[PDB]
Amino acid sequence: MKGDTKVINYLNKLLGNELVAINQYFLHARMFKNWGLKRLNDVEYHESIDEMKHADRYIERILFLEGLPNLQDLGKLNIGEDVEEMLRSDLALELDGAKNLREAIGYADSVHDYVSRDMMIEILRDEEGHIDWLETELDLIQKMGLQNYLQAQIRE
Amino acid sequence: MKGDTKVINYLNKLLGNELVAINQYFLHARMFKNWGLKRLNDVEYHESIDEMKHADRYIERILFLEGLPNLQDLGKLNIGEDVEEMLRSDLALELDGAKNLREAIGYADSVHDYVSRDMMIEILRDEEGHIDWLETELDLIQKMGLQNYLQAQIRE
Amino acid sequence: MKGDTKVINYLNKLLGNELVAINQYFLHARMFKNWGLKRLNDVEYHESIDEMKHADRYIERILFLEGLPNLQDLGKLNIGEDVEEMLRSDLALELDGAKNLREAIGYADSVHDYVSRDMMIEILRDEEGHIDWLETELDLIQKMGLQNYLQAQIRE
Amino acid sequence: MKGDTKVINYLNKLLGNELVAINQYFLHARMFKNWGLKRLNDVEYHESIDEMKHADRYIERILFLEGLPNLQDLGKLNIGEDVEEMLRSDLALELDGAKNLREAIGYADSVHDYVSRDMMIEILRDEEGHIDWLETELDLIQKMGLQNYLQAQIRE
Amino acid sequence: MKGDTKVINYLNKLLGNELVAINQYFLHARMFKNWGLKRLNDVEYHESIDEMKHADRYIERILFLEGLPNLQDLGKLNIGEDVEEMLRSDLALELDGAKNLREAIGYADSVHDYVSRDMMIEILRDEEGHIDWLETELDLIQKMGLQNYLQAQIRE
Amino acid sequence: MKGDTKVINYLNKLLGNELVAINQYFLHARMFKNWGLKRLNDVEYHESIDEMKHADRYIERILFLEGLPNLQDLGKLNIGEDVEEMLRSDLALELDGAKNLREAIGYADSVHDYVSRDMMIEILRDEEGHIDWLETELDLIQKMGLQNYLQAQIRE
Amino acid sequence: MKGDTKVINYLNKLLGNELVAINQYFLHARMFKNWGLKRLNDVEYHESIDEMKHADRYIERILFLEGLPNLQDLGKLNIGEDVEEMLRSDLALELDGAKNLREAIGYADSVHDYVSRDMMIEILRDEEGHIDWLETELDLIQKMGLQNYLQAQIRE
Ligand code: HEM
Ligand code: HEM
Ligand code: HEM
Ligand code: HEM
Ligand SMILES: [Fe+2]
Ligand SMILES: [Fe+2]
Ligand SMILES: [Fe+2]
Ligand SMILES: [Fe+2]
Ligand SMILES: [Fe+2]
Ligand SMILES: [Fe+2]
Ligand SMILES: [Fe+2]
Ligand SMILES: [Fe+2]
Ligand SMILES: [Fe+2]
Ligand SMILES: [Fe+2]
Ligand SMILES: [Fe+2]
Ligand SMILES: [Fe+2]
Ligand SMILES: [Fe+2]
Ligand SMILES: [Fe+2]
Repeated sequence: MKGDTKVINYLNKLLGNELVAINQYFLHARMFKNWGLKRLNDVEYHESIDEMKHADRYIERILFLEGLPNLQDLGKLNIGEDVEEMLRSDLALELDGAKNLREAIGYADSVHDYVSRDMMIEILRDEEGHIDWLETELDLIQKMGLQNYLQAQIRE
Repeated sequence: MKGDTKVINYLNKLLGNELVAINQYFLHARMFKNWGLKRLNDVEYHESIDEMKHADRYIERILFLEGLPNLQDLGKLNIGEDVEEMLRSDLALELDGAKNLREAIGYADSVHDYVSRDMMIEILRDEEGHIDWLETELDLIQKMGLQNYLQAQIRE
Repeated sequence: MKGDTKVINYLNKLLGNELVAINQYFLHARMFKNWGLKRLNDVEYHESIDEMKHADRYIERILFLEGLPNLQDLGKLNIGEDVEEMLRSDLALELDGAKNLREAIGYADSVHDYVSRDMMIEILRDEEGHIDWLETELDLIQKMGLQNYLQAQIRE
Repeated sequence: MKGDTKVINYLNKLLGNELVAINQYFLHARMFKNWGLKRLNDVEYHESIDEMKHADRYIERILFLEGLPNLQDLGKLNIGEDVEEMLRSDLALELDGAKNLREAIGYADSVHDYVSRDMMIEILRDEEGHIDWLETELDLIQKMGLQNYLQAQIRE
Repeated sequence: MKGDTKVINYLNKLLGNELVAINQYFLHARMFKNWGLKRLNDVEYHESIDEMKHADRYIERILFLEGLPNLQDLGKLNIGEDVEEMLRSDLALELDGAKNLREAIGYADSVHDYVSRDMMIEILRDEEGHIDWLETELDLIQKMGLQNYLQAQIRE
Repeated sequence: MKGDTKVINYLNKLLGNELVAINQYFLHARMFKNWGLKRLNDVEYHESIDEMKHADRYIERILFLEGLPNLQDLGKLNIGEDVEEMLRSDLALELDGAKNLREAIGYADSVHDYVSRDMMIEILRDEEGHIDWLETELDLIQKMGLQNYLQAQIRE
Repeated sequence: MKGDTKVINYLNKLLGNELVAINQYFLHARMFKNWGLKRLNDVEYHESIDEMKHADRYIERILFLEGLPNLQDLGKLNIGEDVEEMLRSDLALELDGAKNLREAIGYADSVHDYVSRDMMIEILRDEEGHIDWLETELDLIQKMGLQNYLQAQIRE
């Protein structure tokens, strides 16, 4: 079915967000795993899979709407060198993605692409969960301190 | 069966206590859950259910004794902004409820409402358990310190 | 995540509706149970649980959006003294809640709070079911008469 | 296999009957369901499926006999506004269908289309069952009265 | 163990109440069964067993306290000739038994026979349940009318 | 609950679309089955059931909103005489239905009928799947040729 | 453990190959899926997972050897517009990756990084399998022709 061109660009832009998230989260995961922070590796790894599921949905949608998924361009990864910096970087990434999502959803509605919209709201709901998790973790670090926080990540 | 009027007022007053406890405990629970303090969310949530069971018992009793359960008036909730303050507030609530319970039990006995009395003693026994749990938690916070205490609530 | 302030007020107002519904439905339930109308006690009781689930969703959402859930203020309960009056009172309550819900949903959409919106539409769908059930019961009372209707509620 | 042309017209006419029955029964079903008359919704719904099975048999037969099933023309639905009127309308529909069936069966026999005939007799046997059920229900309404009859439909 | 003499007299008086209840309930049960009121036979029969359990408890207690259980004297049975009269008669019986129970419980407490007391409160709690059931049934008779009430007792 | 009149007309119009789809798909199915194209009979048959599920949803919704479902008027079926023509006709039908759906969804939103809207978006999502399937099949016919395509439909 | 710097660069380069393969294969997969070529979607999808497993191994290894995995730079994807072109593009990609792999393996051996070597030989063995599969598919296309080849991909 020929889709609205601007919806397709939005979908590709969103796809673009997912593919930075996929990599940044995956590297973070294995950084944590390396450091022995087993618990944070399990969670970030599973968020990486989450972003992959999202990318797949965009890809199938773009293809269905007869556009070209763009997996060629990769935005800026911001990796960071310690637990806090890296969680904080994932949070900024999620917050930017949510911003773009809110914009795309409004636009899909106004051209009547209600199923692209519905798919995007489901994704947003997931993003909002990722945001909840990062925010809580970052606060726990302050509340219990870094040393206690790290000890808490040792067993899955 | 027509009950003693003053027993009914006592039952309604006690019902009133349960309904503040229900709300205060439920909010506290989801405050803890939000903060990632998973363990305290499980316990307060289950105390919330406990207070609901109590309310139900009062309601069925009042109705049986042919009075009007009053779910309209809600006493003061005292929420508090951090773990200690909030546990401490639940403890004062429990202590006030126990006080009212002791009074009602004595009065039920003197008008021969032994089954209202028996029901109230069972509830009091539960309250006294809630009091035990709050007192222990509050002491643990001092003994192990706030940071260690918080780390201890992360996993259920 | 910091939410839109007006969405939070709406959420608290809706939460407020749920908490009157919870109490009014619960009392009605146990009034029916007392009268031996076993079937109406099962249904209203299960609607009470429904409204509790709703309240919980609002509470977690408000907390997530970083506002203060307000469980302190309780609107007017309208209890009523016989089956019809009481069903009819639940129906007016549901109709008012749906009205507020329609308003909040439109507003969430216009500030792009699509996940609050999505949650609210799911709740509205439940409310609309509660409305269907009340409307049908009230009509059955007229169609079959009050005596036959009551006999019909004796066994669950 | 090339069939007798007039058998095909009969088959299409009968198919036509089934397709009004399908719709009228389905709407009636969901009218009863809406009104809370759960028992009548189950039965009419299952008669709707029955008529669908019949239509399917006609369609496959027409196709086998190399004619064109006509699903384009739809006869008059007569819906009615209350339980009796609506049951009574289904009964007139069944009685008309049986009449057409008796005629087609006789004609199939005389051109030696014995398998069309055999299929039609099986269907007629079903119709005659639907007629039995409507007649009994209509009589029960008089014998027990409308109010008792309605109370009797509340549980499946 | 030698018990307080007056506690023993109370126990025998209460035993006396149970033995009228046993008979009156059993006859009522089989009267209902004869009349085809299957549901009321099941309930009254099970209340008969209940009163037997009570009598047994008194008998074992009296014997333990070294008194003589008196099964010789039987109070007045009041049977009645129709469903209402008979339910109403069971209710007056229960109300009289509860009165005697309240008196005995107070007295046991004041001579420190706390286990006799505890046993009596458990029994009272059962009586109060029997009272609830009779009161509800009697009200259902008025609310739904005698004919509908009787039809409602036909199947267990 | 009294619904918006124009939503009801839309619902009836959409219901109208479903009922042509139901018939056209069912006939197509049994045409394919007759021709031995077993695979296409399974799929179109299951799309027929899909459209039935849709019709049912409209019917229950209209009834709930207190309007009259219209199963009397049947739009134009366009049957076609060979596989391609017939698939292509189903595709035009789906495309027209999606158009009407997009319009109704926008309108439901603006009168705040969010649950009708939610139901319509779910249906649209299904339609969009039916469109995907038809488009793919039509392209496969060109890519692999008609003869290979037909051989491919012989086994389910 | 501090690794040899040049082994780390090789590992990152190889990682780089895997990440183009991951995307190109994933898009190809969903392109085939869209076109209904179900069989080719299953295989390319599973090759995508394969390349992901490879990337993960590089990432964990680089991290272990204390270097920085580079997921930021993405080489050229070459997508192509039809089945042959796209398979042929995957084959060129695999052939280039194998070339780099052969070079890295020889170099790891000469600095005594035998476990990086062992890991690389296992990966190479997988690549060589991917190459086998592409080569066979491309030949099947010529041997059986494009139309027969496409029909052959319709069912998984
Ligand atoms: C105020 C008077 C209330 C009464 C009398 C009441 C009564 C009850 C009862 C009897 C239960 C079942 C307990 C059991 O058998 O395990 C229950 C469950 C529950 N209640 Fe309430 N309730 C009240 C208010 C609330 C409130 C304000 C909330 C907060 C949202 C709430 C949340 C819940 C939840 C989440 C469940 C369990 C549902 C599940 O299975 O997931 N209740 N309630
Ligand atoms: C036009 C209004 C119709 C409505 C609202 C309707 C509704 C339904 C529904 C709800 C089902 C059950 C779906 C499920 O749970 O699997 C069903 C089944 C079915 N329908 Fe229809 N239907 C309609 C017309 C037709 C027509 C014209 C035919 C053609 C003969 C047909 C053929 C069938 C068949 C063969 C089944 C499966 C029954 C079985 O299990 O054997 N329907 N229908
Ligand atoms: C005088 C008229 C009475 C009648 C017609 C009667 C009838 C019955 C019947 C039919 C059973 C059930 C038998 C079975 O199926 O196993 C039963 C059980 C029993 N009866 Fe009686 N009974 C009478 C008096 C009493 C008395 C005075 C006592 C002394 C306390 C007594 C004690 C019991 C006990 C302990 C059971 C067993 C219940 C259980 O399963 O726990 N009954 N009775
Ligand atoms: C960038 C585009 C990518 C897409 C669209 C994608 C897609 C997927 C999907 C759909 C799954 C299976 C999830 C399910 O069960 O449904 C998966 C699994 C997986 N992915 Fe990705 N992926 C991508 C990139 C990556 C990257 C860069 C890595 C890093 C090495 C990676 C690592 C993994 C791993 C380790 C698994 C699971 C393997 C297992 O342990 O069973 N993926 N991917
Ligand atoms: Fe995402
Ligand atoms: Fe995310
Ligand atoms: Fe309590
Ligand atoms: Fe308590
Ligand atoms: Fe609600
Ligand atoms: Fe509600
Ligand atoms: Fe039929
Ligand atoms: Fe029929
Ligand atoms: Fe007793
Ligand atoms: Fe008793
Ligand atoms: Fe449809
Ligand atoms: Fe469709
Ligand atoms: Fe690879
Ligand atoms: Fe490879």
